[PDB]
Amino acid sequence: MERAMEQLNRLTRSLRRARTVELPEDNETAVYTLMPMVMADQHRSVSELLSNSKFDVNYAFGRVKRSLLHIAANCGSVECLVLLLKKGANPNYQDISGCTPLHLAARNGQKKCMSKLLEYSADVNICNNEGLTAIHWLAVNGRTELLHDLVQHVSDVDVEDAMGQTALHVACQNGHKTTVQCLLDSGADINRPNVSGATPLYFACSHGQRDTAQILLLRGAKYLPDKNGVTPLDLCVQGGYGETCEVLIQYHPRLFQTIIQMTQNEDLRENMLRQVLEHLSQQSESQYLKILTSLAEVATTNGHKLLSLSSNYDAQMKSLLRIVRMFCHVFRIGPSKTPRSQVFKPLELLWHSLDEWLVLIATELMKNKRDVISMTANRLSAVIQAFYMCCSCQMPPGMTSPRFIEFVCKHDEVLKCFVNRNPKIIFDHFHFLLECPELMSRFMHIIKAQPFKDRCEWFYEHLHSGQPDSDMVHRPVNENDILLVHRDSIFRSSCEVVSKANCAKLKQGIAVRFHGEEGMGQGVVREWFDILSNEIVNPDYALFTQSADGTTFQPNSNSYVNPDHLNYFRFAGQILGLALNHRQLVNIYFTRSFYKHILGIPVNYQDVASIDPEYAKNLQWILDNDISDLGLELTFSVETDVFGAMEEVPLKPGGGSILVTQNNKAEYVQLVTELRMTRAIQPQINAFLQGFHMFIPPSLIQLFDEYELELLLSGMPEIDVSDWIKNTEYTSGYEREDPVIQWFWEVVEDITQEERVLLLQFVTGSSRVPHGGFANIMGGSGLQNFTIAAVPYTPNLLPTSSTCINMLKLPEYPSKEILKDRLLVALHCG
Amino acid sequence: MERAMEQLNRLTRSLRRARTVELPEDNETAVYTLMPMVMADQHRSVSELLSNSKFDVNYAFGRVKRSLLHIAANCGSVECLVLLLKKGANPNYQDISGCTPLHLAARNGQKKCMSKLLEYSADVNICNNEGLTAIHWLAVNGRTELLHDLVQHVSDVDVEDAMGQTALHVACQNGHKTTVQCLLDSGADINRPNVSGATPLYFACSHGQRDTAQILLLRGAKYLPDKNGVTPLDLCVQGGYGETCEVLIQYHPRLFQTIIQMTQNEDLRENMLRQVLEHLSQQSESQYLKILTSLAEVATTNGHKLLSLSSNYDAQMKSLLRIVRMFCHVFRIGPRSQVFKPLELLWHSLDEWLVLIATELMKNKRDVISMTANRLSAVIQAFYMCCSCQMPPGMTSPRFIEFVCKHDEVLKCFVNRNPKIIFDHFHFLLECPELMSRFMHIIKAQPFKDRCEWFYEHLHSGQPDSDMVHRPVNENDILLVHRDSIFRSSCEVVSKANCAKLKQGIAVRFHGEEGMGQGVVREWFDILSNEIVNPDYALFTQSADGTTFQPNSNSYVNPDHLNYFRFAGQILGLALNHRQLVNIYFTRSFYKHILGIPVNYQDVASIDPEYAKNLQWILDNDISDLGLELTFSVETDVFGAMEEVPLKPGGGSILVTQNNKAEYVQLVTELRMTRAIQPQINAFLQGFHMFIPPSLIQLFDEYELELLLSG
Repeated sequence: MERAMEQLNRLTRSLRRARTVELPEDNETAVYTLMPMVMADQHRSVSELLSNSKFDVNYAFGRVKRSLLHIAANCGSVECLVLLLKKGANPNYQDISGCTPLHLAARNGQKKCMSKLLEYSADVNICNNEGLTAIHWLAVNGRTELLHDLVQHVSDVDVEDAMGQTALHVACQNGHKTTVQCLLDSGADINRPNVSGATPLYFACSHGQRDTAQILLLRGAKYLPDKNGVTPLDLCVQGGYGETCEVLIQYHPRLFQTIIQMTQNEDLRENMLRQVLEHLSQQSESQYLKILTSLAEVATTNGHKLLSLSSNYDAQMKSLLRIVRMFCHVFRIGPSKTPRSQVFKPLELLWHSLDEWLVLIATELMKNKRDVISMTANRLSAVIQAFYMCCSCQMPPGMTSPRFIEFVCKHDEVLKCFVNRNPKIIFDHFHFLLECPELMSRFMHIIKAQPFKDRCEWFYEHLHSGQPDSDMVHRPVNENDILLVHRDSIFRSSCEVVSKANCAKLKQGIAVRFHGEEGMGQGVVREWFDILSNEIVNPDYALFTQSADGTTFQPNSNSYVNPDHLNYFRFAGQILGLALNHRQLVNIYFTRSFYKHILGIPVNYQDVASIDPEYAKNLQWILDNDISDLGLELTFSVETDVFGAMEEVPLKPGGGSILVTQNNKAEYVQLVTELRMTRAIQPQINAFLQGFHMFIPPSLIQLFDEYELELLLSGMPEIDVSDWIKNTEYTSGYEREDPVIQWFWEVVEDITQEERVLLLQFVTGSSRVPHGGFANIMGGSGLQNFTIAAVPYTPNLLPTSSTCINMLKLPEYPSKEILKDRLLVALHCG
Repeated sequence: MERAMEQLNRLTRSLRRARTVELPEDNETAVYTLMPMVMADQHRSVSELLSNSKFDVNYAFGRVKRSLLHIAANCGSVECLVLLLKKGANPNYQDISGCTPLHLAARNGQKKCMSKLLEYSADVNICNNEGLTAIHWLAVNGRTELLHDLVQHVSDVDVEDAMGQTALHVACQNGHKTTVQCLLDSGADINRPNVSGATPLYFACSHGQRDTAQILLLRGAKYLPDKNGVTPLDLCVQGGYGETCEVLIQYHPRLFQTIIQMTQNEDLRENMLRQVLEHLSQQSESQYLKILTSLAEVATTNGHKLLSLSSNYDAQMKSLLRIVRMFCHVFRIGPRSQVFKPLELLWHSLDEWLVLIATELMKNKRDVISMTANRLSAVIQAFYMCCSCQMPPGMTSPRFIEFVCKHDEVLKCFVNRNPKIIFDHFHFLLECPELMSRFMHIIKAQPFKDRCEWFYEHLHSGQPDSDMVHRPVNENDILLVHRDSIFRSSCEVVSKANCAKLKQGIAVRFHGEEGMGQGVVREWFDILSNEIVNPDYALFTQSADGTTFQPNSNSYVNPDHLNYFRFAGQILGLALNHRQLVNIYFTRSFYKHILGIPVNYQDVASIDPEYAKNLQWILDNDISDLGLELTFSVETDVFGAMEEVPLKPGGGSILVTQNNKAEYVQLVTELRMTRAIQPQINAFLQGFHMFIPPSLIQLFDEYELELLLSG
């Protein structure tokens, strides 16, 4: 009967069990209606479809040109592909890249899908566009069980892809233990080379698969390099895998003597070759001592090479610097007692070579003294440099080695020759000198033999050296870098933010923002320094007080009233250090005493005269004439009143009744002045210097003078000598027509700008510059310009000045040249 | 040499005592050399030096031309004060700023310094250039003991400075209760007026010191405004001090009424007024209902005039919405319901004949009408919060539903005139399912271009600190994603992020590059859309046409599918939030699911036309046309397993309803289209509607949302 009944029951079974009626024969529409029942492996639906269909099962569709079987492999379905294959499906179909349905099933790791798919006469040698066959895809995810049955149906396990890598190479790259074992026992070559002639271990060490390599070596792997001749261990240290090196070194003990001799190479990173031999050193104490031992003769034989002055040195000293820096570091990290002395026996032969090397050179040079000298000095200086680091590693840091100090002293004169030749060597080769104040003082006079502004850029270079990315430009200003302060309590607010901040980031960059202000810039920080300069001179905080000079300041003795005075002192030191770090000037001038305290050199009688000239005048008399014949009451002790309380201060414990004579009056004067200057401010200056030292190391700043340090803080103000002369009064013995002042005014004119400020510091100590000219100079809060007094001339008599009244006493001289040298040595004696 | 023996003795004793005795005749040298002893209070040393000196103790020095007596007073020394004053120092000397040593002693709060200065006949009325005496500094420092000692020697306790302040006012400014107690005990004026009319109560309300106000009211203070008529209560309410208000409530029983009847002012903030009201609400339950009663007549008398008269539109309804929103807030902050019932009747009765008025509009229906509707809409809108105050939230009471449904025609007429009246006055329809849908089709008649612009305006509305004009790129807002694993990295960073951070701004960065800009965001959303459409992640599948995609059915095809489905909703919500098009393209049934309306058979035809073709054919026929076979139970196959579902719950159908196929076809389509993808739809929508609430997003149909997202 007509198809009305036939379509009625087909739609009846459609509404009853989601059954089909008919399938269109057009390829693109037929396939694009048959995903959903294959999504869940609906075997009942697809079985009914095969009953009534004329659609080929080998169709290409989509951007990848997959077949129906590829959906089954991807989805993990099993029943649909069984009936799809029964329809006549080809399991050797390929996608755009040649993807066999075996590969897609392998991509998802479907054990069941590949089992029946292979059972239907599927070729196993089909490869993708990149040459990856079936087993290559299984090696990416490393399913060993699916490898086991597949390789049983695969003729050759050494099939190479387009890149030339077998299944073993990629399996070793992924570091799967069971997969590489299964491939090797299936008949694969353990030492199969690639297109680049690389053993499978070449890729193993590149990725640092320690356990995979260990089986390969234990199974009979052969140590061979690549076609370029580079050993796998060379890439293994260049891969940074210490554990893989440990396996190689124990399997091949000859590599131990081989790894230590490539340390001379420079291409490999120093910090990355650090990790490889630290790991072997810490494996055991026996390995710890031999690695320290092995590097000892390596340094010994490398040092012998440096004794050949005719050979190249730039690469040699870098290798010597590399080894010795690493040599002491391994000793510092410690083993995994007496073995420290045991390893010193490999070290003692190193010293015996080193001490012998220089003494024959040093004796040769001193005989010559009694430019090839320049290069020879540089070479041994690195030896002298290497002479220190392994000296400093003998004991924990904190002191200089006495054995180092003894031997340096006995050749100090020879060492004094090298610093005489080139002052630039004291920083990089004599960096240890900064750690030894005792030797620093002896070489201080040599360093001061060149009072140049070159030292200014030296100090900035030394401070910025060793800091990563040490550039003061193009630094992003992050939110965390910005410090918020409030102008109502700017002095206290600035203390809080810097206390909670990080020193390293503040040294690298500066970012301070005032509350309620959005306009940011470097000028704001400059104004922040300026207002801070005006805050420290404000007596409200009671931290600094005006001197008798009237323009300089000294620490306040009664600063203990403020509870946070110590916190303010360290805060002041921190901000001044940051200003010096970032090359920011300060418009505040301080007394000579403050600069002497922070520099560390002791003060003298002239310092007392800067604040109390009357008392120093009495002290000047006592130090000139004899005191034993006078029979005064000098008993090395004084009775004083401090803070309204009576106190007796004996200058010597138990020596408070010993009469002071001419011989011992030098220390009597020094002690009483030191006690009066420093006792009332000793904790205050100690808190200030440590606050300044948290950002400026004491060793680096020690190379300056009191006048040099003030000049850096005060910048380089201009001096108009012609204007200064024309508006300066002249009285007190010397007339305006007296040639002596003309000589003095000519001397200040013809000297260098560096000498001009030095003369100004010597006569007054202040770098003041009035607005609009040099008229209207304030002396002791009163109107007073610079004046010169007249005194009789005696041999070895130098002029002296008092800044309180801007007066200087100048001995009578008959010529300008006599006046100049007397003034020049006076500047040198400042 | 000159006086050898005399100078030798001087030399030895000077060094033995560690300091010099003789002092040079230079004034500048003399003052600086004397500093190290004056701050040290070395009375014996300065006495010895002064006996051997011929200087003047009244010499002026320093920036302010201060004296030696000034330095000692600044450091707090006492004994050195006596020696200087006994040697001829003038205690009444003042600096260039008018500062006498009395002020410095007052500044340092030294009892010994001021007592000895008074003993040496020092004037107590000395003032600086600003006309401020030492009493001002003592009051600032809060030295009650020093004030009592000084006031015993001060004739005029009520002295006024340049500003007109007195010790009573300045102490109140500092908030010292002990100082004002001594001043009040001294007999000073309690209602002293300032040049602007300020009183001690004027500063009491400005600072809101509860203890000081209580003491001031205890002593018998008077209530009066200033010269400008500013009531002291105005400063107290503008200072937000509920503690002082409650104290003044006890003293003045009329204060609570006055502040409540002054609530209609517009100069004071919204949350600022709520703070004082709740402070005086939680003091006691009797006061809690008392103020609730008091605000009840204010609300009903404010709506009574809005019922009757017409005035400035913005001024009137804003005042009503101002008071009613705070009236319900204080109730929500906290037998309470029973006492609220009569308070309900004050505005419910007022609303009752508003219902009578709205009934007259239907009689009128069966432009001054528009303006009456605006006033009526606001009070009807305000009546919702009144009904919301009757019960806990989360539900819509049938009371206003009954009133609105019976009076919907005039509401429909004005909504047609002004569709935007729904957004503000009918903002309450977002929680009433019965009323959103009935007004849903009415607002659908508006053009799409007008509707979308309104939606964007209210998408960004109601968000505090919502700035869309060059928001700074914060460190936290920066999201780092790797190019190779952009899908995984973006999901991870979004999981650890917050909705509020990405709601306003957005920042995307990649490793090895510093790419930033709107294009980076556009390509980030584009690459995510391209990675989700194709089945590479096995999360979406192609449709019949091949250019459209639908979600994968089986759950856990991808292990992290639930995370991605939530993640997909998150990113698409952000794309809509920032108002840019996306290249995503889903099926029509996909938009039906995200909207809410049931999926028709046409969407089913988009996957398998033959299955829907049979369903639509039988829908147009009878039960058994041409001998058709029908069943009341259906069967579906999942994962090769055979399962049966008897259509309607409780068993198969037993009676013929709507050709016995209408609802049956609807049931089989819905069950087949959503039961297999129900859990994944919920995960997607949850991530999508958390950025845009469903009420504010369901106002568009499928076609309107498609155009705005795709373009």
